[PDB]
Amino acid sequence: MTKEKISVTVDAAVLAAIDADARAAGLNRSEMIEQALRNEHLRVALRDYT
Amino acid sequence: TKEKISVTVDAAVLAAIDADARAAGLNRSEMIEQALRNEHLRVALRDYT
Amino acid sequence: MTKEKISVTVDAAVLAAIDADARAAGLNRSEMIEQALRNEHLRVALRDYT
Amino acid sequence: TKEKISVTVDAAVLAAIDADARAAGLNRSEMIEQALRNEHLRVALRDYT
Amino acid sequence: TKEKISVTVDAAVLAAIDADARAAGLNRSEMIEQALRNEHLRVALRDYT
Amino acid sequence: MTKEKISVTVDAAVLAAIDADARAAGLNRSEMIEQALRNEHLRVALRDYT
Amino acid sequence: TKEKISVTVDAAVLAAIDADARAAGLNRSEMIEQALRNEHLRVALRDYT
Amino acid sequence: MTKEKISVTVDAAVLAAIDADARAAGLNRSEMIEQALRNEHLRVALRDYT
Repeated sequence: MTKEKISVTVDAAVLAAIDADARAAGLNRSEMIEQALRNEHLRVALRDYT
Repeated sequence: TKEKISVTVDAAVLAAIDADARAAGLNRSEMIEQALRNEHLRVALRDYT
Repeated sequence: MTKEKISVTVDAAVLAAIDADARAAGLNRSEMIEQALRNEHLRVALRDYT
Repeated sequence: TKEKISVTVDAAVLAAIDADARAAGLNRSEMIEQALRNEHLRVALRDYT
Repeated sequence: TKEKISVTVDAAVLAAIDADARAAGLNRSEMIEQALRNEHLRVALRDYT
Repeated sequence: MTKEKISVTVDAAVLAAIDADARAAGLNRSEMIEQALRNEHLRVALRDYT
Repeated sequence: TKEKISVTVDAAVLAAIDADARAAGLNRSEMIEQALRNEHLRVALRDYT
Repeated sequence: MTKEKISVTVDAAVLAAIDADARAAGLNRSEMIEQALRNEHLRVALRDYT
């Protein structure tokens, strides 16, 4: 299960909110971002491929 | 206003998100922002009670 | 609704079978291949992103 | 035994399949073959009766 | 020109005909048409006289 | 001896001819189609598996 | 032609299948037959090898 | 984790096929039927609720 290190630019309020959610969930930032991306991919797949 | 950050993410998930971004006419940063804004809502979904 | 023309190499028996399914469905080859690809993407999303 | 063919497919679907192929360690032709083999089974799924 | 019909046939025979169709690059309806056209000839085979 | 009910599309002249054969043989349509399919499977087996 | 059998199945799955049957105008046995016929196709789905 | 014992009537050829799949998968009959029912519920949900 390999990983890539990437640089991204994100709205400061969006970032602060998901950082607060990461803390509540006991996740670090990269772990909560991965979770968000996995769920968003599923959102898009269910919307566009059903 | 916008912050540049460095994160480490699963390579397969990143390739999938890059393809979803292309379909949407977005770049990677925009698609990641879409995901993070929606995830703040999804983590609040609950079972009763 | 943009499309791309591509060249692909496919097993002849696999191709003949899905061409027969396309004929039964009233689809041309490209339409049936598109259907197969959409459904396969959903297969992979449900397997790996749930 | 293998046939080279030309087909025209939705660009968003192709990008999604390319990313699924990368995740699987496959090239485009192999992932397309996976999809076509499986679709021959899926079209036979039915409701009763 | 072509007629859509419902028929009830032995399940083992149907599975065999489906596999013969696949081998021939045909779908079920085409293989059934092959069989029905040929059976019109076979029923006319005779012993002397 | 289980059976399956199926929908198929057949050339009208081919169907009319085998219906006329069914009547001559005292068979209903499904019985004559089953006979045709059994004999065709044997045709293919003798051609391809001997 | 049809066999009567006794099986033990998760109660939540059974309730879900009962509701799907009602939606389809089927009884439990018919919806279970739909599922078993389709599952014989699904277990044959594969990744490229 | 609770289970229910039920009686059902199933086409003999359908049953024989899924019994053969159960053997190939190392499952008993009830385990393979449960798998079939879970996957069929998902089939119906994705078809009707997306």
